[PDB]
Amino acid sequence: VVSPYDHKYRIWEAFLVVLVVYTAWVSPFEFGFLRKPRPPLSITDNIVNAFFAIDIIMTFFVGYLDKSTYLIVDDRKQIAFKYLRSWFLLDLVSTIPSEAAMRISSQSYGLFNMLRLWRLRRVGALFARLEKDRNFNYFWVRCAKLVCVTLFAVHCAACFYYLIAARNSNPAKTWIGANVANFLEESLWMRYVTSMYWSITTLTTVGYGDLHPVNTKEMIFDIFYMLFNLGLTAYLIGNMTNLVVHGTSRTRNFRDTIQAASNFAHRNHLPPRLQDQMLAHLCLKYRTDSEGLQQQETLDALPKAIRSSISHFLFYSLMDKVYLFRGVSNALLFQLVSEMKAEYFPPKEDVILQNEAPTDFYILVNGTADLVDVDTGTESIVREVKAGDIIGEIGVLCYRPQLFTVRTKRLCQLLRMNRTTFLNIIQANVGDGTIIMNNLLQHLKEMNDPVMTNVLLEIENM
Amino acid sequence: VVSPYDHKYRIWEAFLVVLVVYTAWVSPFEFGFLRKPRPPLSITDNIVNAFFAIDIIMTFFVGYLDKSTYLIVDDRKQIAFKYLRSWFLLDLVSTIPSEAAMRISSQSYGLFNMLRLWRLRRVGALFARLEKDRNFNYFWVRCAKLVCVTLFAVHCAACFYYLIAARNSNPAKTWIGANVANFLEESLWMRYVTSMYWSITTLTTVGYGDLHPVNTKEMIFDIFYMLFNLGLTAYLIGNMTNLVVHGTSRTRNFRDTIQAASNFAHRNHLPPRLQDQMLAHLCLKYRTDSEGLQQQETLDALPKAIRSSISHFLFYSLMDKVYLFRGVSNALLFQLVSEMKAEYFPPKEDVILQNEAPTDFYILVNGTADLVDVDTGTESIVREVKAGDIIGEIGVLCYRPQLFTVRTKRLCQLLRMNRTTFLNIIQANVGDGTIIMNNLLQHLKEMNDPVMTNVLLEIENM
Amino acid sequence: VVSPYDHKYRIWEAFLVVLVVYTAWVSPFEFGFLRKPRPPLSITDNIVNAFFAIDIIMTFFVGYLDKSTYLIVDDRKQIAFKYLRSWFLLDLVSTIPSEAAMRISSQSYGLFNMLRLWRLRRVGALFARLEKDRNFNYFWVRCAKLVCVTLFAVHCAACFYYLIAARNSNPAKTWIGANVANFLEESLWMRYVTSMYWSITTLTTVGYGDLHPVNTKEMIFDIFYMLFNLGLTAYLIGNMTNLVVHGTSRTRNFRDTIQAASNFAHRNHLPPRLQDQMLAHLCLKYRTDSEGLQQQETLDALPKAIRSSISHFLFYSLMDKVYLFRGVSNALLFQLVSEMKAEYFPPKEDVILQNEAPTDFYILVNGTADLVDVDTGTESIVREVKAGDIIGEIGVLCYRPQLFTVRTKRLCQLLRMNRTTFLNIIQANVGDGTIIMNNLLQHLKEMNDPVMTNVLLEIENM
Amino acid sequence: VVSPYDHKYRIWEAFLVVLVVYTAWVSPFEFGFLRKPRPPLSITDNIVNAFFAIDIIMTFFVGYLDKSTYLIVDDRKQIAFKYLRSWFLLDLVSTIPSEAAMRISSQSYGLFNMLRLWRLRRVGALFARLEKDRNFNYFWVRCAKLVCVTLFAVHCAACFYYLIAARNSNPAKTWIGANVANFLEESLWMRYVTSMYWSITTLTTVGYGDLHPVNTKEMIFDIFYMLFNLGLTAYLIGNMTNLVVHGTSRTRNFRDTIQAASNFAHRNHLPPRLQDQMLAHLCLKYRTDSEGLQQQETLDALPKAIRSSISHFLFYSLMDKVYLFRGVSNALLFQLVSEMKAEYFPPKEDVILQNEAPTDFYILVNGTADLVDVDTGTESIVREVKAGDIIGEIGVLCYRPQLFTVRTKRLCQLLRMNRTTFLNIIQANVGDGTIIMNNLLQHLKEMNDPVMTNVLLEIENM
Repeated sequence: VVSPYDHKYRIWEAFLVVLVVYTAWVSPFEFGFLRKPRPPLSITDNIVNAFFAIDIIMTFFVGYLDKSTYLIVDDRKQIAFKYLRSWFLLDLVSTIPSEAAMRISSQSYGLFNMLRLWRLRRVGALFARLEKDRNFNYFWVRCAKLVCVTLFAVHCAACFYYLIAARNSNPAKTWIGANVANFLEESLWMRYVTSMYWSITTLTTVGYGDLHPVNTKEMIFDIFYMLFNLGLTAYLIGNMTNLVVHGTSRTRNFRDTIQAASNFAHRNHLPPRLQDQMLAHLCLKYRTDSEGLQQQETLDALPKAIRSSISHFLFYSLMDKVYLFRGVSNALLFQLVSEMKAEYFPPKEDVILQNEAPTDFYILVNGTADLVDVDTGTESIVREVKAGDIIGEIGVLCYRPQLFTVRTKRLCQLLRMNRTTFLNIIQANVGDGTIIMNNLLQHLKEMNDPVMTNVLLEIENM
Repeated sequence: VVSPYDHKYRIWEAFLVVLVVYTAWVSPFEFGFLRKPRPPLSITDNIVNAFFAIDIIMTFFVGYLDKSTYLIVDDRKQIAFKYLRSWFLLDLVSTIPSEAAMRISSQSYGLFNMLRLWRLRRVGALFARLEKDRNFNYFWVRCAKLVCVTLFAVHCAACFYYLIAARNSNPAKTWIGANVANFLEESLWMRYVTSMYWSITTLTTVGYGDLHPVNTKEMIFDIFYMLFNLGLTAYLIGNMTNLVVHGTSRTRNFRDTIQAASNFAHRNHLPPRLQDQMLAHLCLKYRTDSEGLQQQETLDALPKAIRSSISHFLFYSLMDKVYLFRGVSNALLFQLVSEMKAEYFPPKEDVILQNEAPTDFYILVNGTADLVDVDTGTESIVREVKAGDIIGEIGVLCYRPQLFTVRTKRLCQLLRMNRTTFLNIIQANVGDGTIIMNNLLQHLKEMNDPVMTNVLLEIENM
Repeated sequence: VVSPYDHKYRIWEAFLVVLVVYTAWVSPFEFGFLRKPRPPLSITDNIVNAFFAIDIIMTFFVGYLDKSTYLIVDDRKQIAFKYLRSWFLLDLVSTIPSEAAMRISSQSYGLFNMLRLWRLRRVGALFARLEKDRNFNYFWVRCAKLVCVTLFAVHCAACFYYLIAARNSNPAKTWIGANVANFLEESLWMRYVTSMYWSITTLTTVGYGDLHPVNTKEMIFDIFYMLFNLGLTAYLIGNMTNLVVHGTSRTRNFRDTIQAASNFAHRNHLPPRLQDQMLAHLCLKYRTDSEGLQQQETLDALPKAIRSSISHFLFYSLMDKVYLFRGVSNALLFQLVSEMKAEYFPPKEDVILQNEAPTDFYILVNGTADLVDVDTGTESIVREVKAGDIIGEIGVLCYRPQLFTVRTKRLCQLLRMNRTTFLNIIQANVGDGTIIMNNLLQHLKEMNDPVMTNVLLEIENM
Repeated sequence: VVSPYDHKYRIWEAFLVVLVVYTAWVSPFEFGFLRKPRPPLSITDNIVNAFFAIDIIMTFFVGYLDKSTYLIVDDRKQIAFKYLRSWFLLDLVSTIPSEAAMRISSQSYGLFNMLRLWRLRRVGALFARLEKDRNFNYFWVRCAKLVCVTLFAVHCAACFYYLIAARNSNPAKTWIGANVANFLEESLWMRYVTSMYWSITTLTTVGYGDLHPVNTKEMIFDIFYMLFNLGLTAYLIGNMTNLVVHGTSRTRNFRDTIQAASNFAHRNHLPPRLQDQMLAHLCLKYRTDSEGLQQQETLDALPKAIRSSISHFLFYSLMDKVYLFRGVSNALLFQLVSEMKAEYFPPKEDVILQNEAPTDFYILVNGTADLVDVDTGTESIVREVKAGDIIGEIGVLCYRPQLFTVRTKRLCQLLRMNRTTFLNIIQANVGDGTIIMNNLLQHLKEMNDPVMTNVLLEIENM
């Protein structure tokens, strides 16, 4: 019994697609270039016939994945009936050797050799898989699919066109017979290289003009091949345009955003400190790829029982190490952890201005900042904060404008919390506002500062 | 009076467009290769003209979808006024046979045969109709339109360039007279194949170099035809590029989403159960085409009197089979059914965590989940729920944090109901939360558990 | 002062761009094909120089629309300062006749004739203006710009390459002397046609291979011209791709929406009346181009002082001619008019379901609809409403759920008013709720209906 | 220690990329066209190798910007470990002169010279830098990168194909020996020009047909080179298409908006004053490039501690120069300044209608507007307001419909302020509402709208 997702089974898959690439080269070559068996190739041909014999002896069962349950179905019957519904005679007769066919019909040599190209469904499913896969980048996958179909079309056309040249009385006034007088006397590698040269030169529309059609059957095949090439080249340029437009869109929108904001700052004559705070923020929003750019861009599309657990993994020790949440509850901790906004901040940037409306408070993870107070125009720092300290809580828990300006003097990470979101959580778990006010004003009674807020809040209650 | 949207009438339209394809090949061929009528085509010309005369009779009773009413005007007068004011004269004069034209003037055979190309308006209307259809895929419709206009332009150019070769004294020092010494003695099929070969080799810009202009009239025509081909080839690449970019947008955005989120999970070093819950949800959000991905993309655009009846069709027996809604009303059932959000979930995923904020409850359709409680790290299941049961209703009807973690274990389907949305509904039908509390607390006393929720319930009531 | 936006002045501009097209042909032809003045062109050159001297006089009194005021500046000095600082010297030296140039030196004929290509700034400004216009579609504007730059590049390269063939001792063993040895005896039109034929054949990359370079200077020019052609062809395909991708996007997204919703309805097995109600609404949302589709899509971006007066112009007679607003106010009329949502509806579609939540009510503009009441599965129509009547108000002015079901039976236009939006307006102009209730309960006892609310709300009032 | 962001060091970078452009031309030319050392290039080779040896010495002490801190590491050890672990061996071996190679082996001259192309990492990093830079436009950066890779690939193929021509017995029956009889007896410049002509003619797919392959090794190289040119040509067209679609998107969406609004206004038969108010506003919403269009397009994405200071810089003198804010507070001024939405208005446009809902009020920055009042259909101005004065405050501070209609008459700039946003600020700073009412009614009593405003307004108050 063999199930998928098996590392003994994917070896078998990759070995089969290598044999498919073998057949993709060989079957047109036998169709267009060979009448006789020529055992220097035909021995290897019968050998890979034996490989496909042991292949079809092995292939009778493997489990699959059904939809609407997404479970693995392996039950030792229906596992071979389903596989023998569709193509069993095809790859069955695909293994009959050429000696058998010449014993049957000694004119359908290459005609029966051509039949083996059902095997290319493996390559099709492989490319569908790799597009569905997330390990290999989309660029090289689409590029490889294009080069495979291009080389296959070139090879098939060179084989068919040499077939048209050979299967003709009067070898002169054929397309190879027009300039090369005696090509049946020259080698097989030479004739294949000349036919592939013709096919490449025709497909890419270079067309030097040696090796051109002379009679009518060559003209008809060349008309349909050039219509095919026109469609194929349009398909290639379309895929390459898609592939470039996807690949350079993020940098494009980033540059347009930067250009618009810097153009705004110049026509309004902003101070340059404000100007490069703007550009520092808008630059750091970009190159935090999969830290803070993809964070709010992908965590939004999660069903909120997942990103609550993501927030519980990344930030839960930090909410046990802040003074305002000492012994409040355990339900309140998970709920406050579940609704933070982890944000980055480049160095030398104010994150709370003085006399703001009270709306947010922040909790550091890393980096440092300074509390900056102004008196009559001179900026004086007050107190540097450390990674793990809450800032902005004075006035948000109250209803007062903010007291100090907070400038991140290094690269930092803060956790924003909106005020009405903070209150709507602590309107629930009633009686826990008491412990929040208690471990606030027992922290405000500390620090030995000239407490004007402490005397104002006690009258503010009653 | 024949109506449109009719199965007897569409067959007549399709037979007409088959005759239009006939005329599109034959008329440039007559203009380029023929002087006589040559009755082996004149008979078929008069047959096709007879069918077009039958259709120009038949069109006097066929209704039309008029705008501003979107009804069908079918009244045997003003249904001919619209026809005679639009294009009656041109498909009148397209129907006239050519023996009358040679009876008038023995010069205007080809110039009158070229006038039958007014019939291509049917092809244009057909392609517009097929692009407006939802049955035939847009890809091959655009591909068919491009190949038809390409083949028609190649055919017209081949016939015109052969005409420039023909109506010229000294057949030598023409383009076919340059290499083929005696082309007037060789057959008509040979000359048509050679002109198609020239026109293809020029349009695809292969240009082998034989069959080139040698005098000035051929150079002028070839200049204008190469300019037309430049515009046409750019048009084909533009259409194929559009057709590729629209075809591979969904897979592209899905892959970018998966890449960004898996890139997020690696830098933050999440536990792998969390990591493949994330990837399982983001994968299942894709391949629910026309069940869940198209659901909240198309239902939101509907004017809410439609999606309410869609929700009434799919999920109305289910809300009669839950304990919490027994005999409340019939108005409340329709209102709650109207505002459920059906969502899919891959197996092995938490959908409600323990100690969450009480915001949602869910109703199964299919699949099962498990209530999971943690005490000291060890997590045991409590009560597996069945398809058709409600989870999360405790604490939403109350105001308490959630009690158990709900982990799915099959491909489930849940119906989310928001809390404030739920309370805004039961304020209407006021006095019918009495039955809700009644069949809650009577249900809470059915199973054996701590019924301390009834203790906090009654002190909260009175 | 001659103003812009002037019909006496635009005709002068159009005549000037006709003269610029003349110069763009003639100046490279004189540079490459001529040495003498040759009066059949010299007369016309001096005429065109006279017209450009007339315009370089006329440009001293013509107003300009400056920025930061968007007002026409007309001052007769500083209207010449702006002109002299911009391009007065270059179109001065473009205007000088060439007989003075041969008076200076008998070598600088063509090199001075090429300097007249400064006049193409008029063409550039013209194409910028026509892109900023809304009367000429963007498609053919971009197409005309592309064919102009392409024809001009072809023409200049043909002239330069004939010049390289001409200015050469041993005229044989040049590119034109390779096949036509006596090319200096054959006509000027013939040599211009063969040069244009070469130049088209190189630019399209057809490249027949006759008329190819034979010495080193021709090879160097041909390398640079083919690099230019590579860039130019990529530019042309890029413009045509932009022009196709924009032009086929609305139909594309409409088709994708139809495909997704019809796919959704199939796998959920909805009843077909529901299914074609969905398709009728989704179709009618599309083909109301600039009636209802562009209405919500463009009125949203307006600053709400404009669309209020748009709503006031379209629908103000209707709110006077409805019974519920008889003698209410005039401020409340303007405010309710300003916040309606005019919406179209296809025939055979329910717009309000029975037992809905009371959220909206509607007012007909045109079209007809029917009330539908059901009790035991039988749909009985109650009362057809006429174009200009309000439906849905019984329950929104009250708080009860809806009482009937309204199916549109023609192409209708309704005006939606949301309930919470309706109540926020009637708080202002207080006391007008009394007259709304008054002409509501006065309206219940109008037809002497078997009422079941007329006493049920007067007990709520009294 | 040397730092980046330094003008002594960037000049060294530019001089190195000049020497890289030198080596990119010279190394394939030596590989293809030279066997000898030939001191007229060998001297310059040793000079350029000396400069790269100076740079590989100099690079041990130059600071780098590490991630996760965005600071400059400068420590004189581990700043060399990073350099030794990245690419030290490759630009070591690129520096070695070729006389050492001919001391080793007198056949490995060009085979060693081709290894000097490791220096192109300088060019690649330069293009990455210039795309990330915001001073040079993205258009010509991508265009220059494309022409550099195109000319380099052409140059390499020309050198390799001449190498296949040269290293061959029987110089006749090569590709250059086919038409040129004795190419070894002709100049070096001639052979380089002919090889470059072949390589351009093959890459652009013109392909005249002279200079075509005649033996098998040339056919194999030409097959791989035409496949490469197919890939590169699709890549160039894709890049130019990306570049054009991004370059003309703003004008495209603007034109589509203008088209939809003008088409809406025509099918609904609006009065033309309303119609060109619509088009005036929608035009002005475009050509405020980085004044009003990019203003709310970029300030929205800012973390609101930045744009609060932007609003504080641009608009803070104005809030001290308005009568309603005389001595109110100092925190309230910063909060009100922080939440103003500045807009532009084209001339002759109503910005507030009479009998609107009281929702907004506006403060002029620059420009003049008028007040328009209707009596029975005749409208005239009442009072012109000048830049710096507030309009619409009467009735927003109250709860009354508006009193006048405010029409602009120049390019104006107003500051919108929402009513509920205004009240949610003045609920904070309590007691400052008293001074707002006080300096309103002292302004209302002074400004003689004669009696009925001050009297009826005080009836609401007391």
